[PDB]
Amino acid sequence: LNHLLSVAPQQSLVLLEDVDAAFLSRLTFSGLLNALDG
Amino acid sequence: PARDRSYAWLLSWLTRHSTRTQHLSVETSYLQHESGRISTKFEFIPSPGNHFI
Repeated sequence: LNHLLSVAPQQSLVLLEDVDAAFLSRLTFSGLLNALDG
Repeated sequence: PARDRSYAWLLSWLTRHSTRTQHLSVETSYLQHESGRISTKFEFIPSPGNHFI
């Protein structure tokens, strides 16, 4: 997830739906938010 | 010569120093970025012939 979010194309939006599923629970809850702050 | 990179630099310097050049050519920078984003800009360059500065 961190690699995909870091290599996103320029001038492009990123959409992550169903964010509740990963947070409720490969799968991680704090890993995604840690990767976001990277 | 046109092969050397100083050609474009000298032409840009000329088109800046001599703002009122009656004879000139046009160079268009066109780039279509991904997601269909088009960037255009007109750079004006001295025309072939004789010019005095």
